[PDB]
Amino acid sequence: DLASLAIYSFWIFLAGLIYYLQTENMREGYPLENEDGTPAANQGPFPLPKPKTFILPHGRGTLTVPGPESEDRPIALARTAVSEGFPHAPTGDPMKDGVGPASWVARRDLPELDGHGHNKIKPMKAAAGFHVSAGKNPIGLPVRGCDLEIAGKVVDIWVDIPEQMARFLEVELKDGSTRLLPMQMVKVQSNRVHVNALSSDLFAGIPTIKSPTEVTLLEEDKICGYVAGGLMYAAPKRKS
Amino acid sequence: EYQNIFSQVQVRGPADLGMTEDVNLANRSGVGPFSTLLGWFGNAQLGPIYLGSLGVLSLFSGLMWFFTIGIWFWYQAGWNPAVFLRDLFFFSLEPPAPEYGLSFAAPLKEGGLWLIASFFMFVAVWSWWGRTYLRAQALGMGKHTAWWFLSAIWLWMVLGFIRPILMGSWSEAVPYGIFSHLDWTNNFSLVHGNLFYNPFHGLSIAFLYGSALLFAMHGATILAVSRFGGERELEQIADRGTAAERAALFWRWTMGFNATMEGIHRWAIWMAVLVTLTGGIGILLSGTVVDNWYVWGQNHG
Amino acid sequence: ALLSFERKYRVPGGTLVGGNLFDFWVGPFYVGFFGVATFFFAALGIILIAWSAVLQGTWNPQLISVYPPALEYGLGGAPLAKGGLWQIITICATGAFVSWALREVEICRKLGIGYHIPFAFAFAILAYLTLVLFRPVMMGAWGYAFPYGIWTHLDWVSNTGYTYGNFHYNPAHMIAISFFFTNALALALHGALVLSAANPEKGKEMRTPDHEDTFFRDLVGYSIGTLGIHRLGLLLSLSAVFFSALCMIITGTIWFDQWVDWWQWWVKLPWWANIPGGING
Ligand code: BCL
Ligand code: BCL
Ligand code: BCL
Ligand code: BCL
Ligand SMILES: CC[C@H]1c2cc3[nH]c4c(c3C)C(=O)[C@H](C(=O)OC)c4c3nc(cc4[nH]c(cc(n2)[C@@H]1C)c(C(C)=O)c4C)[C@@H](C)[C@@H]3CCC(=O)OC/C=C(\C)CCC[C@H](C)CCC[C@H](C)CCCC(C)C
Ligand SMILES: COC(C)(C)C(=O)C/C=C(\C)CC/C=C(\C)CC/C=C(\C)CCCC/C(C)=C/CCC(C)CC/C=C(\C)CCC=C(C)C
Ligand SMILES: CCCCCCCCCCCC[N+](C)(C)[O-]
Ligand SMILES: CCCCCCCCCCCC[N+](C)(C)[O-]
Ligand SMILES: CCCCCCCCCCCC
Ligand SMILES: [Cl-]
Ligand SMILES: [Fe+3]
Repeated sequence: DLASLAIYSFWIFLAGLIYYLQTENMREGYPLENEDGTPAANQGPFPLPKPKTFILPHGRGTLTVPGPESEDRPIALARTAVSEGFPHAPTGDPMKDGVGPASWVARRDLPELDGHGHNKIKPMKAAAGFHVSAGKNPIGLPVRGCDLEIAGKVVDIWVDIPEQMARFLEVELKDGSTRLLPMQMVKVQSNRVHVNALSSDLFAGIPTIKSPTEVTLLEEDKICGYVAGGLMYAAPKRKS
Repeated sequence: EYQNIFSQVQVRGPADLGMTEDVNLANRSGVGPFSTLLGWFGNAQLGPIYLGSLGVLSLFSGLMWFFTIGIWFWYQAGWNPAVFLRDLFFFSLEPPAPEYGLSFAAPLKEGGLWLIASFFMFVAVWSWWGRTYLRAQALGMGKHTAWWFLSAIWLWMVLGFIRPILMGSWSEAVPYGIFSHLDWTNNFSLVHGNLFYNPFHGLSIAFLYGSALLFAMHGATILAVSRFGGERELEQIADRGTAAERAALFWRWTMGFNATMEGIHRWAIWMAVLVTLTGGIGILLSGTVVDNWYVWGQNHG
Repeated sequence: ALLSFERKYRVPGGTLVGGNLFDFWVGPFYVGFFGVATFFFAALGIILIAWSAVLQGTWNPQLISVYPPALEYGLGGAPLAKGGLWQIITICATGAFVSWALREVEICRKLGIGYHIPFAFAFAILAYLTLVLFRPVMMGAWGYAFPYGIWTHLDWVSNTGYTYGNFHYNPAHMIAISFFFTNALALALHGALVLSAANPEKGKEMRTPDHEDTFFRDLVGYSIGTLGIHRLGLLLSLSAVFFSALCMIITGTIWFDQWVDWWQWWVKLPWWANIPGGING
């Protein structure tokens, strides 16, 4: 019976498809590790896929995955138990050390480029033709932290040029230096920008960027991780 | 409390006229207008659009399909616009009766117009498919969109072309009408012994439900990690970031396994492809090989 | 037992209940208070199904079915063999799903991510609860809920639909379907688009999101963008389930006649009701 053959054949196909999909999804993060970073005995029932190579644009080289995985940074955490499966405590200030929800990845220390090889994200003042087209313009608004104190003032939008979107607010602090805050972590109001994730005293610790007119993928990850981290680690300073 | 569902502040710069690669620029329109409305949720920019010969063919046929059905509707309304609006969902352009088999000998008012409408649809859809292939090729991209589109075209072809041919008449095809095609769908199941006993119908539902499950999961996940640039998925594939790691670990910790920024899109395309792939198979087998799924299920064969 | 990049994220904190008492993992799985809760509810539920299996007769998963109390019990409790097991299992199921969502919230908090995932899951839970709790309660009996059986729950679907004729004519149902179909279309297009940029023609460089915008502008005259598409998928999927729940909560309550007849309200509008010709004249 043709329908019987069809359904039988389909289930065989589906099993192979799932096997394929799972192995494709092991191209990052595997082989699995013990807590001490050595290879785990149990790697699961799926073998690693054969490597593929992505050719990156603008002379950025290639990425071959799977390949040798390394964190490429120190991780300031220590065991809290004598057996596997428990949390690892920050050995210093987790916001400063970039662990837990304050974590960052050692991404490339160059900016993301657009299709024409220009920096994807620029301050709006250096972005020709770009302006606020709708909504409250945050530039000039005071910035308030979760302690309900003013941490600084908005002095520009960082904009994604190809995707024409606001990505960061640039905030000037009391000392005249500036930091980037992710646009997804601020609330633009009529009279202020409010940031729940950080108290005013934590704004100075936001990682700085090397150049005034560009931000690298490494810098973005440090900024974004730090700000997200404040939701856990600034909680005693967050007025409710 | 900001959730990134709607943008708080829109920015606009010069119109993005796009990447060139091997695209024939003479066939691109100018940019359209900018919609502030759209811009709250997605991109504000409309256009440009590429319109070569194959696209003009596709659009023309599509409109001719639409207008052919419309003219029949107006006729059924007695050319009265009040009756046209009143009975809009009730009008139907119906295929030829079984007597005419697979021939084109049926009169205009008794199947002929349905064949004309269907011809225009056939050309519209297939030319749109070539265009999906060709726009990818001009940009040097993979053909995934065209391969997926083929799985959807499969179900459509089975319903209106392949199954009717195998069943020996155009009368087996779907009519063009809002209520009538729902009536046809209900009837199709009744006549074939209840489609809930068709295992490919069951699978098709699994994947349809599964597509909503998966896009809810993925959409939510990416919005949840958008505070780390998560939606920039191509660069996250090329150079994994904390967005990609937190996304994976959410799912690893929740359900004990996870995806990658690239691999989740393979889950995505296949979940959705399999809806229409299994679906077309289920419909094609109905009446050609299996007259009654309940009966088949009792055997099974 | 960890991903290569995982250890730095496995810090204490984020729990909503219990402090550090259940702040740990088993293999890949995070536990927490709600992990313990989910286990308790899921285990009790499955045990009660496995036992109901025996009171029914069978151990074939294609035969096992736990039916709600008969309509004569109304909204009361029922003996275990005659609906009570269904009632207890439904409490366990709700407990399991809700505990699963709250566990997801604990995981979001530890990872420093938004709550969008458990928020989205809550739509599914509410759809489930519409069918087994809200609708049955509004109709005055647990017996209107669906039975827990692989094939028997499909019997309930056609039985329930055909109570109102062709259920296609439920307008909220039409909208629900349109969102399900459009969601699957958007999922296809999104998966294909990203993969077409990440996996270009042999030997070529990875494309950029600019190429993704360009592809769709060339094709349809518009690109929603990389942020937009994820918002859209979430919207379409949640809207599908919202309208599903709606299409059922109004059925047997506000509207209980043949759904096809609802549409006569439009046809009978005074200005065209009696104009001759067409289908309805
Ligand atoms: C009483 C009716 C029968 C029944 C009869 C059928 C029949 C007959 C068929 C299905 C099919 C399907 N059914 Mg069934 N179905 C029933 C009960 C159900 C139930 C349920 C909860 O009870 C569910 C969830 C489903 C679910 C499904 C889907 C999984 C599947 C269609 C996939 C898809 O994307 O199609 C949509 C795909 C399309 C190509 C059409 C939609 C077009 C696109 C997506 C939208 C474009 C619209 C555009 C924007 C506007 C155009 C302009 C207008 C012309 C004005 N059915 C009952 C038992 N069902 C199909 C299938 O595959 O079966 C195996 C099919 O042929
Ligand atoms: C949603 C509207 C109707 C309904 C209409 C239909 C129709 C119509 C069909 C199904 C089908 C299925 N339904 Mg149902 N179904 C409903 C409510 C439910 C509920 C619930 C708790 O509310 C569950 C768990 C299921 C489960 C299922 C699966 C057995 C099957 C495939 C679904 C799927 O892949 O989804 C998407 C999800 C995924 C892809 C993730 C995987 C989910 C797995 C498959 C769930 C397995 C559940 C397990 C067998 C039972 C519980 C396990 C306990 C530990 C004991 N249905 C409501 C009442 N359902 C299809 C079938 O083939 O039935 C025989 C089918 O044709
Ligand atoms: C798959 C099995 C059957 C089938 C079964 C069904 C079923 C069942 C349904 C449809 C529905 C639709 N089908 Mg069909 N359909 C089939 C094949 C097709 C094909 C084809 C080329 O193969 C086409 C073009 C269509 C076309 C359509 C559209 C007219 C319509 C919804 C489209 C949509 O997703 O909009 C996307 C739009 C949105 C996501 C936004 C939401 C708004 C939309 C427009 C809702 C419209 C419904 C109605 C007018 C609302 C009334 C409420 C009042 C406002 C109060 N069908 C096959 C033959 N189809 C649905 C419908 O509405 O029919 C009337 C429906 O319930
Ligand atoms: C003869 C039958 C009638 C009909 C009668 C009905 C009836 C009756 C119902 C629907 C419902 C639906 N129908 Mg209808 N329907 C018909 C024809 C169709 C057609 C078609 C192409 O013809 C389509 C596309 C649909 C489409 C739909 C959907 C809009 C909706 C189902 C989705 C839903 O509720 O998800 C919601 C999702 C859930 C309920 C899943 C919840 C999952 C829970 C929270 C988690 C479970 C975990 C689980 C236990 C797994 C754990 C174990 C493992 C680890 C996995 N119908 C025909 C005409 N339809 C249903 C609806 O709208 O329900 C609200 C409904 O009750
Ligand atoms: C709201 C939009 C869509 C959606 C979203 C969604 N679902 C989700 C999520 C989200 C965002 C999750 O985060 C969560 C998840 O972890 O996914 C991997 C989940 C989930 N969606 C699931 C299933 C599922 N979702 C569905 C639907 C949908 N989910 C929508 C279409 C469907 C159907 C039928 O369409 C199913 C079957 C699970 C995979 C997972 C939730 C897992 C969970 O709750 O685990 C804890 C509970 C258990 C492990 C077991 C409980 C056992 C019970 C005590 C006994 C069984 C009783 C049951 C009622 C019997 C049913 C018998 C059937 C034959 C009817
Ligand atoms: C406002 O008034 C004007 C006149 C301006 C209008 O424009 C009005 C227009 C309308 C009122 C339009 C209304 C349109 C509809 C209601 C359309 C409804 C359409 C459907 C519900 C379609 C559903 C399903 C169709 C399917 C499955 C068709 C499949 C077709 C095929 C696979 C093609 C088969 C080809 C054939 C049979 C011929 C092939 C012959 C060759 C030689 C190749
Ligand atoms: C329909 C969804 C399919 C579920 C797929 C289940 C496979 C998950 C097993 C992955 C094991 C993880 N390991 C052990 C590879 O890390
Ligand atoms: C992307 C693939 C993962 C999804 C796996 C879906 C399995 C659904 C099982 C339903 C089987 C019903 N049938 C078809 C036996 O009636
Ligand atoms: C659809 C069948 C449910 C599949 C459940 C898979 C559970 C995977 C656990 C992974 C352990 C590491
Ligand atoms: Cl398309
Ligand atoms: Fe994505």
